[PDB]
Amino acid sequence: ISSLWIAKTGLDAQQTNMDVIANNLANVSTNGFKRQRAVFEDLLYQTIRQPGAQSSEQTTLPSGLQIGTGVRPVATERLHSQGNLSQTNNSKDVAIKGQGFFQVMLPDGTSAYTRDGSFQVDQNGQLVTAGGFQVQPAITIPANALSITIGRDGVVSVTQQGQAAPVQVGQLNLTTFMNDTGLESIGENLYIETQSSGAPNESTPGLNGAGLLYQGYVETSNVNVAEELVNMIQVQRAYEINSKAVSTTDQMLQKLTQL
Amino acid sequence: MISSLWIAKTGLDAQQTNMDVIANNLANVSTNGFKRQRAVFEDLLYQTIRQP
Amino acid sequence: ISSLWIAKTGLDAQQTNMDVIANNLANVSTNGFKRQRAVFEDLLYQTIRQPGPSGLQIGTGVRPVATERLHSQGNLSQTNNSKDVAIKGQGFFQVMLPDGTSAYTRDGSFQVDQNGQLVTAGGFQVQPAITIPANALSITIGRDGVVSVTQQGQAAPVQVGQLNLTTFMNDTGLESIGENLYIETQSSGAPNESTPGLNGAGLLYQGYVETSNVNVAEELVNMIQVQRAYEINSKAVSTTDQMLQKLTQL
Amino acid sequence: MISSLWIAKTGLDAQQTNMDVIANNLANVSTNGFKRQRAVFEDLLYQTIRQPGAQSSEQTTLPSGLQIGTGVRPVATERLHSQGNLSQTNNSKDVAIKGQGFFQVMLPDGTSAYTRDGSFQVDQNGQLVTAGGFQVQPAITIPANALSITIGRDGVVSVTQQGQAAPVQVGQLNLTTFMNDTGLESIGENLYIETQSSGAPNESTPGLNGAGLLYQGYVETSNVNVAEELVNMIQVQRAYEINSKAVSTTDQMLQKLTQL
Amino acid sequence: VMLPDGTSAYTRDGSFQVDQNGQLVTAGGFQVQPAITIPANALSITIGRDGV
Amino acid sequence: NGNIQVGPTGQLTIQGHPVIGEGGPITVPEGSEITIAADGTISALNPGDP
Repeated sequence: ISSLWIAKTGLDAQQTNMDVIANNLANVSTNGFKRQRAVFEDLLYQTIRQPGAQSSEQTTLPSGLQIGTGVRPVATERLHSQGNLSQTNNSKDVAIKGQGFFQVMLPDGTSAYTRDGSFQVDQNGQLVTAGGFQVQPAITIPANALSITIGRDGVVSVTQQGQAAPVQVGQLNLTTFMNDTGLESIGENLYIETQSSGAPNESTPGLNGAGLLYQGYVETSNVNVAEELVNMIQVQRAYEINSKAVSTTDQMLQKLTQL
Repeated sequence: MISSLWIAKTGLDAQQTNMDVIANNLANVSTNGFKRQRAVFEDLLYQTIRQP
Repeated sequence: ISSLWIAKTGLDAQQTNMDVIANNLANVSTNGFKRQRAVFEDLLYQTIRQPGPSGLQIGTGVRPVATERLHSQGNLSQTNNSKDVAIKGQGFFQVMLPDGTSAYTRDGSFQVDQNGQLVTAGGFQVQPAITIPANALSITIGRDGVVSVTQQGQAAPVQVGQLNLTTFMNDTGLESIGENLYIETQSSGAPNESTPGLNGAGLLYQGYVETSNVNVAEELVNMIQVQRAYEINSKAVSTTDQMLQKLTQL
Repeated sequence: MISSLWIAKTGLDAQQTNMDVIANNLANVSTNGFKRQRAVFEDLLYQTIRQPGAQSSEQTTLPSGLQIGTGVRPVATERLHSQGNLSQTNNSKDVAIKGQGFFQVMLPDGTSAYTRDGSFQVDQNGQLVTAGGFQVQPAITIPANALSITIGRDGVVSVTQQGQAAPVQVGQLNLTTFMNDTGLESIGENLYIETQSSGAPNESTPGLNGAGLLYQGYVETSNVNVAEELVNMIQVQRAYEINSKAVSTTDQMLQKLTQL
Repeated sequence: VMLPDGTSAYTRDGSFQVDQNGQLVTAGGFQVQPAITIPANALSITIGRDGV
Repeated sequence: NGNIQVGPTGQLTIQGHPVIGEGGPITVPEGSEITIAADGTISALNPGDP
């Protein structure tokens, strides 16, 4: 019967809503995470009487008979707002303030883009991210380093013992996209470009609408904890209501069959 | 046995590991030549219903 | 004599649907299980010509034509074990049956036999034959198939084997046997083996195990629907029996 | 009769076994040197009505045949052989073991068992025995006039006297290593015995050939994560309820067919 | 759908699979006449609102 | 009468009489499982064979 096939879609929509809520609440402490919200959509409609049909020679129907089919989760989106900064007092932690993504060379040869800035140096001195992947501009740090300085410009400078001025080792460019909401979000806290996302535009920080870089800070996730509790209350109550609808349809059919 | 349950389980495990490293740092606060620890998390795989 | 067999086919179809629903609900915790859905289609139509547009086609029952597995991606559960492996994307581990043939699996839960090889829970050994040595201080499986074991007194870990995985151009056609194993058929394409992360192969996560893609709410709604359909379809048999008895009374 | 009834019965039995494993893990949460265990499931055979890949017609094949399931069964259980947390008891005759290995004890009937619970006493004869009376295989014998007992990281046990300053060596507390620790057969009182799955045990001194060290005065705690156990309890309860509902639905439809 | 006899039969049920060549077929082996070919090593298959 | 039967020597036969196709009556492998296509093709699978 139709009502069962409608309430089933309702239940599935509520389940997906609960899933995205739980995913947002799970990695509340993941640095550089963007909250996700789901947008639903009603399904097709069955038109029994066509609205606007000639009801007589003069009058016409004001609104015909249409019956809904259910709801369908059309999409989900990520809010690219600015999360709060947290201080870690680590010389190699970079927080991006504004817009942009660090470019990373994946082992296969492709390129990914990420926002979580927390870097180390491998045995060869190259600057890599937590996970082994290396930053694309290939910032190399000598073995005789005393400190690492990353100014808001994006230029990485290193000091050596018995020297007057530090020696620049490279520039830490960053890429911005026309539409960062369209980036395909692979695991390991990485995004890759798609057709919906524009072609990457690489630039130095602080120019052409790019963000700035702060050294020693990490960008926290922009997950609003208070909103999740009320969202959970709403999701649970909606699920209970749809369950009651299914129960009513079942009772109706059970009465019908034993006729 | 629903996806939300497993997601919440992973979140609980992550918070437990965070508390573990916090307690470890607090325990040996008076140990000579000791360096603190900080855990870094990443999100797991994403399953795509409609391709972006 | 007329609607009895049509209603019998309907009852049988609903029974088969209930069977697949119950089978899906049974292994809600089996690792790497893929849910199945059955599809039906009506049988041949008989036609009665008009004397001398024509029409008047009287149908008959329905039969189940196929059942398909939704080869989707399941959620990952954490076990902390150092030998459990989970697939990220598409691909099957290749295992060898003791007979000599080859099977393929999604369930990553590996152990080590007395000889140091890598086997699945049941004794079947992974075909590339990873041979973990003794005194293995720790074993790590990365994104690729490289399995590295660290040994005491050794700075650089020694690579002990490569864990390739196979992919098919049609995985829905794989024949299913017990203990989470698949055997290639004619419908399924010839297997192609590749390193993880290349040519459409997935990645390998260490310490995680793939869950099953079973939606309990969908199963409950289908259960209500199939029970009501069966209960209604019994009425056709009841009414046909009553009218046939009334006919034969005179 | 109806296959779905037996399928749901198998599901209920699997959930019952899972709950039994969870309850066993929770019961001995305070047992020293206990390893949590996880059950692994698998599905039974499949009834194939139409053979996949068969010729649907000329120059065409069936994309996927008709196969119906039969149920599930638990295939095996695996113990997570990882390192537990150490807790201090200040007692000088308790040793925890760091890394891999098992202490070897001699069962009274003459066989040998391998344990990991380190908390020993001294019998009336002066031998070092486990909590339960089984004597440790290397046969450590402590003399009478003992002030303090020192068990080093490398497994050499010595005892101090009153007169002479230098402590006297008493024995070596070497430990055994296996190819497959998970394959050991488990019995009561925290004991494991060698099976065919686990390779032949090889003894070694602690700290060599990948064998762990000894910490005197500490006991290894069970590696049970209660937070996981509670969520697993919720999961198994819900799955049991779902399977019971399936049984009820099958009974209802069978009754309706009967009333015909 | 292209029948084995060579004639064309028209259907409404949407449930499609792929055979050993990647050709799009119905559940039963019959091929869709436009003969959409899905290559191997394909990450995802999308069927948009139109017939693309 | 579509109730096809197979004898001990792989002889396809409806009740009493053998079934014929191209040429004489058709014979199949000794104990292979038989699948009937939608156009009359007979697929034979020897048991145990992949």
